[PDB]
Amino acid sequence: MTGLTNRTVVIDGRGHLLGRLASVVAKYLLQGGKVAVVRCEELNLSGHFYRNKIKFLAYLRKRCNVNPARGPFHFRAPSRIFYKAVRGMIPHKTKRGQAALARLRVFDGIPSPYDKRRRVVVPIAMRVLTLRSDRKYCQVGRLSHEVGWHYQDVIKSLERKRKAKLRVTLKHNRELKKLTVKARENIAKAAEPFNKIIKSYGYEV
Amino acid sequence: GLLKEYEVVGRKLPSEKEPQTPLYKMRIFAPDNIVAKSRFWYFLRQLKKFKKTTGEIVSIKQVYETSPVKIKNFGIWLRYDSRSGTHNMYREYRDLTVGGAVTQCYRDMGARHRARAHSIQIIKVDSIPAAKTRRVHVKQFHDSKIKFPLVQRVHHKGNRKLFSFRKPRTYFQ
Amino acid sequence: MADTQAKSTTAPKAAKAQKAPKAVKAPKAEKPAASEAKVSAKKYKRHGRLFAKAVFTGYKRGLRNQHENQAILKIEGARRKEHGSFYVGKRCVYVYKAETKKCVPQHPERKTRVRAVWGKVTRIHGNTGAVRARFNRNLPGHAMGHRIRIMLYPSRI
Amino acid sequence: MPFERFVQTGRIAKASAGPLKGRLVAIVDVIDQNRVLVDGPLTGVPRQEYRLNNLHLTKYRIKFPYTAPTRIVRKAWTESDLKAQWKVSPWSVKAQNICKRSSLNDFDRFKLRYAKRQRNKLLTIAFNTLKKRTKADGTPRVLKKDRRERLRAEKAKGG
Amino acid sequence: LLLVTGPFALNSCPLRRVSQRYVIGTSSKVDLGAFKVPEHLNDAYFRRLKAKKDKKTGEADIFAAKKERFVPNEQRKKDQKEVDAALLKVIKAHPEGKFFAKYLQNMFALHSSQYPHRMRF
RNA sequence: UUUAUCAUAAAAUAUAACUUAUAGUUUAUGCAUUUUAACACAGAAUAAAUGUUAUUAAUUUGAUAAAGUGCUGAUAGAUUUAUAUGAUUACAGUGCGUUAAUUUUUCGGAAUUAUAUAAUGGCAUAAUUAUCAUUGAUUUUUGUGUUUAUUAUAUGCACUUGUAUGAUUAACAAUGCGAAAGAUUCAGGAUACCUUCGGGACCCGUCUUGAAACACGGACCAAGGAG
RNA sequence: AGCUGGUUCCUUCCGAAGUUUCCCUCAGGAUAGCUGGUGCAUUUUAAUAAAUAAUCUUAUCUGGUAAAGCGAA
RNA sequence: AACGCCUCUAAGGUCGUAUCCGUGCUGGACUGCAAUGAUAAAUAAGGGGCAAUUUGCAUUGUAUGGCUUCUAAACCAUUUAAAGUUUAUAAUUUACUUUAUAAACGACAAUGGAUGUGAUGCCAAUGUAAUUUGUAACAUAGUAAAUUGGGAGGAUCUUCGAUCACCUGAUGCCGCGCUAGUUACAUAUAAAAGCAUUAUUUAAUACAAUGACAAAGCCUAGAAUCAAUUGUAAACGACUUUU
Repeated sequence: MTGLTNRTVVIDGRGHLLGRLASVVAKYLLQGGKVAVVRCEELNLSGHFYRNKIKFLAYLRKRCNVNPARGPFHFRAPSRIFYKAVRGMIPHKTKRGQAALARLRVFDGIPSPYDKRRRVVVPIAMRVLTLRSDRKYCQVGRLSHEVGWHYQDVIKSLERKRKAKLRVTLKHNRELKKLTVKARENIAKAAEPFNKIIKSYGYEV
Repeated sequence: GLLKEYEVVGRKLPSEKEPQTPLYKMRIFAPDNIVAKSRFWYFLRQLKKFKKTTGEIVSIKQVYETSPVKIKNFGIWLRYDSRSGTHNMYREYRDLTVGGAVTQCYRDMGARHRARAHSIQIIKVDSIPAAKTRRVHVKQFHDSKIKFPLVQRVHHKGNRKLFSFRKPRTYFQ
Repeated sequence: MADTQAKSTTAPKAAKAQKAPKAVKAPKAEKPAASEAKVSAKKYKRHGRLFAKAVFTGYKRGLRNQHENQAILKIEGARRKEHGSFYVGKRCVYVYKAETKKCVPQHPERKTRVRAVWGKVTRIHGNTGAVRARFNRNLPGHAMGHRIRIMLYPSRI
Repeated sequence: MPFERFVQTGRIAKASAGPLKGRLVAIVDVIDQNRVLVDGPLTGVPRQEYRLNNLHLTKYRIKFPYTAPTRIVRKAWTESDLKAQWKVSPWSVKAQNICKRSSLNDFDRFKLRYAKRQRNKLLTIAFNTLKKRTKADGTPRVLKKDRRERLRAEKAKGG
Repeated sequence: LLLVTGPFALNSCPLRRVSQRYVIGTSSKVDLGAFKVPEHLNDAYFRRLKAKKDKKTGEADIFAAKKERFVPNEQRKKDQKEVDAALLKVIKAHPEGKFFAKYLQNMFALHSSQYPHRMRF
């Protein structure tokens, strides 16, 4: 909320490339922009489904033999995979970096109060713009389930439930928006306090 | 890499007893007046001995593209050096510029063959009039009635907002 | 075209208001005959006016030489080197919070639970409109992603 | 082919990058994939080739004699009344608007915001009986239905 | 340095002097021909009558608080009111909003998402 | 190259009679209409569309070089013991008392023109000397004539918060405050040490090519203790 | 004891060598070379060059490597 | 398809390992997190609790010169680079879904801050402010303050799931506010000495949280651990049982 600019930027993880998004977000956290990233299952990473699957499998091979519980956390969730990507790009070994990680929140499948919130696009992160035509790409949530993410099934139901609440709110919003524009338009010409400011603005709104 | 075309002439030293060593010239593609001379000796050496500083430069002069708005097809004939493997090319480039053709050449040669700017030798320049363009890619441009689709676009990043709330929006209709 | 640039460059100075010279159009647009001499830019972000919303998010450093006597300051509205050049000269302040008073009468009397560190802006750091700043104290770097504040005093015309 | 934009002869292009910037131009000849010969004599950009990465292509297509030197382009452009269509063009009026969104010396800015609150009252004040939702009501009255007829007709009333 | 008046009666700014550097000089011009001009207001005029260190005279072992900023003086009021009146006549010609007449009152907005750099003030 | 214009080839891009089709539709498997990045340099013709020769345009266009021509912003610095035993001198402005004429403001004033001397460039002429080649140019030197412009000298004395005087920071101003002892307030500080942030810091002594070494002595401290 | 270990305050300025030769020498010396210090004599290389030192160039010598040769020894 | 063709491959697409990864199996994030219970101390006392509170007063953040701010409504649902955002007429649907006709922002410039998209702000304030403006008219557009009951609904690490809504009906009457436009009447702030006003650089106020001295306004009356005890447990703590 209260920020240098907005302390909460809800970012749509849909059609963002994973490292492109992670790097721009890392900058924003260091700048104090405190961002929340939602729908990390809709997050994409370039390189075929299969190519990603094998890349991600290579780390679980990495295992601290003596006590593997000291050893590398192979974070299943797409939200936590996003989180690992950002965390590596930040100096997380410093106390400054701890502050910056705390500024970051990462959710798969947009919950709580974030759904009546607008998911902002970061256009550098956009896969469709940056990625070349006819290049096969992976979706992170597909990759996640292969490496053992339990909750692929779970989020898909929770997302559908959310989409449905998000549908009814949209429908009423569009109905309301019609009736707001007519209520300006009909009073506008009928004296002049709307003719004065709109046409002295006269730009293109 | 700045592709400027230069006329360089060089005689081979000057004795009063010994008349008027013969005057050779070349067109040289160089960003540089010095690179114009530098290449000039190297190519001059290939026919006619003439080491600088038993070598006389003469005059270094830049030549004047005749038609830079002019819409012409050039064939350039080219020699390159590969690692085990020096070979010859003919390629044809559609450019404003004989300068622009060569600059697009060093880039293209660089790319495909791994084409060293030092490993490339120019050869010859002619402007192709008229259906002597072997050039399958080139001859597509010559075609009556040349209308062509704009394929795709290019998304300035983002915006004048780093924050683009108006979503690009790959659509465009 | 070097001549044409010279003729084109007379025109915006003419418009400013004055010294009274050249007109040779330039658009500000209806114009009777001009979409000619170009649509701005632009390159933004905001505040602006007590305070450019500014970020102390760094010190001017070598790769690993901290060099804090000058700081990098990102002015929000300045994308470009041109825009940040507007801010070259301006006085800066970082106002920040303290548990404990300190300072009694000279000007106002500040209850110094609110502390201010005063600085000036200098030259243009950024390819992307970050600016250098010197401060009289220098900012502790606990200020990082903290909002620092740049008043538009000293503005030249 | 629905029709995406053609790099065609005369499909026009408003070239962003240049000393041209924001001038409307017409494609003379198709050079190479990277470039097009472009001439906009009524927007007063002189004849040049320019890269298709510097210019992005318009909707507007006018039957053009493709290979035309400046004089015949200038003759074909005012025959098209191309400039006039380009002023109607509401997205170019929107492009002329960002040349006005520039400054509007701050005096003019609080015109908007003082007086926006004139309209901002009147919205909430017009609001609340269609069908949709429900919609209602049979108050509970003597001020509330006389406030609903205080849209409508507007005699006699309250309360 | 500059002589500045709001006009006083509108935007609460006195016959007040301020640095050339404090100021962004906006394109908006009020016809300055009607004025009595600060030929009459000189360095000395607003120079303070007086920060004595105390009760006029001469060494009376004094007391905490004279009037370093504040009475105010009648001569200074009269000077404002005449100048401001002529300001108001010229200033009323221009339409309401941020800063000439009822235009004057409002307190400036480069509103969030607005730009001190491309404001060609 | 390009504008503007002329001739020729020539319309090889487009325009242009007309010939044909799909198809919405229409008429009755086919037609007629029209639309079609679906037809045909298809006829004469047109825009010279491109090429070539000619002429050009505020002569373009590119490049490079040059004028303190005029000018703005920002940054850091500003030893100033200038008599410890060393300089303060130089110039400029302004006033003074030569005149006239024209012009501008139109008040106060200001400029340019009207002298002698010296130098310099530009014109013409002549000689030398070197040089590219002699059609004609360029060079170094010298003299002479003509006219013109430019610059310096003939511009002294008084006064001057004027410019510099070779590290020229101060006009001007505000504020704190030395307020007897007492003692407020302001500024400034990696003292010890605490805190908060960044960055850097591997264990010394030593032999050794190289020591943080998985090389060796040294737990820690005091005092004796060796060119 | 030619070996190992250690050798006790600081700052300023300059600043090495692991090479030569001989040695029962080869874990070391002497010796020459490199190093500093102390100065001395003269500065046209000095106090308010027509004398050089040593690097280019030039002019004048040398050489059996690279390359070449084997229908040259 | 490339290569008229043809072909497991270029694009797209199917099955497929004792593999891999889950299910499962094992430690259980020491305090990562959820749910729920009792929530004391007992009265000559008071203690805690709702305290989110409410008062003197205090602390701290916000905005910091009203405010020179701010925003948990909010541009889809996607294969995706001809991929595509829509409107309307004719049909169609639960679905900006599906079909035909006509257009349209033809990844242009536009657009990317704001349509502040339930049309925010910085407005209210007719003097907009480190005072608040107060008080008169006209005509147009036109505003609303309160309470209770009933029926159904919502909650993914979230600032009170014995909580907050919506709708529908009923009750009456404080008339508490009125706003914008134009226009009347009056005035404190504002004259912050200062001609250099930024410099040591403010706070009346506004909003949000926290506090608690004595006092004030509501509610409620636990257990844990040790001793002693079990053996299902064990080197000792601990575990499991106990009165």
